Amino acid sequence: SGFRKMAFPSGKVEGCMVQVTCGTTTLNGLWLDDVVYCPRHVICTSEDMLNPNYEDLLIRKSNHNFLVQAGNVQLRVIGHSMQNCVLKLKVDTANPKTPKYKFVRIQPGQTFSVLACYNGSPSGVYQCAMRPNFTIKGSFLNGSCGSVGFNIDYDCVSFCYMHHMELPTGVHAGTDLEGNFYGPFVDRQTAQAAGTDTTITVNVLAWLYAAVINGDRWFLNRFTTTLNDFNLVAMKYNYEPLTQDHVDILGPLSAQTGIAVLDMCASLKELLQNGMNGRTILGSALLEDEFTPFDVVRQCSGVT
Amino acid sequence: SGFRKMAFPSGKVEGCMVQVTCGTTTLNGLWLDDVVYCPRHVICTSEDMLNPNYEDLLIRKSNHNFLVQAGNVQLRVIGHSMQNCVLKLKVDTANPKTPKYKFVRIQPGQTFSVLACYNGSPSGVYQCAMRPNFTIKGSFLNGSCGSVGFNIDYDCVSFCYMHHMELPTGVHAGTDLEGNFYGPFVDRQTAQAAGTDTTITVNVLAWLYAAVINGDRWFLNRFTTTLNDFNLVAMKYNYEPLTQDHVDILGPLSAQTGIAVLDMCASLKELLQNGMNGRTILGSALLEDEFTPFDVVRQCSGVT
Ligand SMILES: Cn1ccc(CN(C(=O)Cc2cccnc2)c2ccc(-c3ccccn3)cc2)n1
Ligand SMILES: Cn1ccc(CN(C(=O)Cc2cccnc2)c2ccc(-c3ccccn3)cc2)n1
Repeated sequence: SGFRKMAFPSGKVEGCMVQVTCGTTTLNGLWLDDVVYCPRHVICTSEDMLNPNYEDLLIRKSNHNFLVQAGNVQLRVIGHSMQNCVLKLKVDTANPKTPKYKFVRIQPGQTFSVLACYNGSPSGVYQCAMRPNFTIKGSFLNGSCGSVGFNIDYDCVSFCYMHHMELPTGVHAGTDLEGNFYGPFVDRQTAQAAGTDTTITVNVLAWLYAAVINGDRWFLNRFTTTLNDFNLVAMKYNYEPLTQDHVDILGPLSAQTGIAVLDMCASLKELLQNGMNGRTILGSALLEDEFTPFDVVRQCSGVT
Repeated sequence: SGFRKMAFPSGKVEGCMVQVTCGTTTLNGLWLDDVVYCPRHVICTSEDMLNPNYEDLLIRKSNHNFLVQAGNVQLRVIGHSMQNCVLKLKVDTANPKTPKYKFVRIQPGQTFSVLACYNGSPSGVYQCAMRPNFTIKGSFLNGSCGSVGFNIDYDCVSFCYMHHMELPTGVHAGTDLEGNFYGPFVDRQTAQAAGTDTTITVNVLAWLYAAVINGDRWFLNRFTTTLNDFNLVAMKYNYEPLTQDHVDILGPLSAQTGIAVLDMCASLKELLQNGMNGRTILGSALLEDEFTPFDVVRQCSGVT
C-alpha cells in the first residue's frame, strides 16, 4: 500500500545521455544506435534567440563543429541533418547501451518520466504529465535542453518528449523525438501563449480509485451522477469533459473496487463543489491529475 | 525553473538488484561486490510471521537453499550470515555493475530515493523522507521487500534504507544496510506503534525558499519572529522545533534570496495560523516537508 508520484527506473535512458556542443553552446543529446538526437537550437548564438533562421545557421556548420561526448569519450560525427526542431547527428559508433526503444507521440493527459540532465549527465528523475494545453510543469534550468521524457513497457523505452524551452510563464515546452513541438510552440525567444490549462478529469478519477484502494475513502458519498450532469460541473471548474472512452478506461478500477465510474464522478462533483474541508487524499490537499488509469493499475499491481 | 519531487537517477542501483528466494518465499536482494544483502525474513514461513526465531530458522538453511538470480543468471552462494535483520549471502562472483558505494545511516528528516522492486526487477523510483518517527510513507506491495533507499554524490551511491515491513497503519519500516531498523520496529507480524509524526520544519522552510526562487511569493509578509516565538507555534502545530543548526543549514538559501531565516519563519507562522486560504505553493495545497535544504540547492543549481 501507499501511493507515490513514481517515475520509471531511468537506467536505460541514462546510458543514452550524451553532451552535445556546437560553438559556445552546450546541451544534452540522446544516443540511440548510431544517431544522436538533440534540440536544433544548439546551433544558435546569443543574438539568434529572437528569430533564428535555423536553415541558414545550420549551413554554416559541418560535422566537425558538433562535439558529442558520452561521459568522457568523444564520438566521431559523420552526418548531420535537421528534422523539424531536432538535429540528428550520425556518429560512427552504435551506442552499446542502446535499449529496445520506440519514438511515440503521447496525447495530452498522458504521463511520462523525465530524466533531467546537464552537460550530458543525469541529475534526477520525476514523473510529469503532458498538460491538455501541451505544456509540461517540469523542473528545468538552462543546460537541461535535450533531456527526454519516456515510458517503459518491460524492456522497451518509448521516448515521447525532448525538452526545448521554458515559456516566460515558467512552464515547459518541447518536442516528440521527430522534432515536432507539442502544442503551438516555436523554438524562439518570443512570448508564447500556453492556452487555458484544464484538469485531466480521467486522471483525477483514477487517483480517487487509487485512494480508495489505499484506505482514503472519506470522500465517497451516497450519490451518483450522469455524464451530462458531471460535465456541467467539470465545465465550470475547468475540468476536461468526461467521455465514454474515459469511463471505459476506468473500468478495471471500477471492477477492482466495485465503485461505478458515475458514482466516483459524483464524489468528484461534491469535492469540486465543496472542496476538501481541510482534509487530505493520499497526502494531498488538492485533486491530483498526474496519474493515468494505467499508472494507478501499474502501481497497485507492481508491474516491473 | 519549476520545482519537482525529484528522485536520483536509479541506474547505478538497478544494476545491483537481484531476486532472492528461500523456500517458497521470494524478495529482492542487493548485490554489491561478492555480497547479496536482503531482509532476513526471506527465511520465514506462513506460520513464522507472528514470532519468528530467526537464529533457529537460519540454522535449517544451507548456502544451496538461497537462490539468487540477477535477471536470468544464477549466482552461486558460498556463504551466508545474519547481521541484525539482514542476510548477507556471499556469492562467488563480484557484481560487474557494482558502483562506488557507501552504507550510511540517515537521520530523521533526511530524504532519499527508493527504487521499488518486485522479483528483483525495478518497477519505479520515487523520492521519500525518513519521518521524525522513523517510518517512511512509501509505495510498497508484497514482494517489494529488499528494495533500497539511497542518495548519490556524483559517482558514489550511499545506500541508507532497505525495505522490510508495512505497519498495520499502512506506513513503511525498514533497516539501514547493516540490518539495523530505523525506529523501534521489529521484523515480526505484530502491531507496532509508529509514534507521533511531526512536520520537518527545516524542510518546509527550505521548500518556502524554493518557492520564492520560482516566483511563488504570495506567502511572504512584513513580519519577523524569534526562534523561541516560532517554536511556540511549531509545538502547537506538531512541527519539529527549529534549532540554530537548522538556521545555519538554511544560510545558503537565505543568502541567495536575501530573506532572513527568521523572516521566513514568520511567513511559516502565518501560514500555520491562517492556512493557504485556497491558494497553492509550488502546485501544492499543503506545506511540503520532503525537500531538505540540500535538495533545494541541488535542484535549483542543477547538480549532476
Ligand atoms: C532560440 N531558442 C529556442 C528556445 C529558446 C529559449 N531558451 C530556453 O527556454 C531554454 C531553457 C531555459 C531554462 C529551462 N528550460 C529551457 C533558450 C535556449 C537556448 C539559449 C541559448 C543561449 C546561448 C546561445 C544559444 N542559445 C537561450 C535560451 N530560445
Ligand atoms: C516476519 N515478518 C517481518 C515483517 C513482516 C510483515 N510483512 C510485511 O509487512 C511485508 C510487506 C508487505 C507489503 C508491503 N511492504 C511490506 C511480511 C513479510 C513477509 C511475509 C511472508 C510471507 C510468506 C512467507 C514468509 N514471509 C509476510 C508479510 N513479517
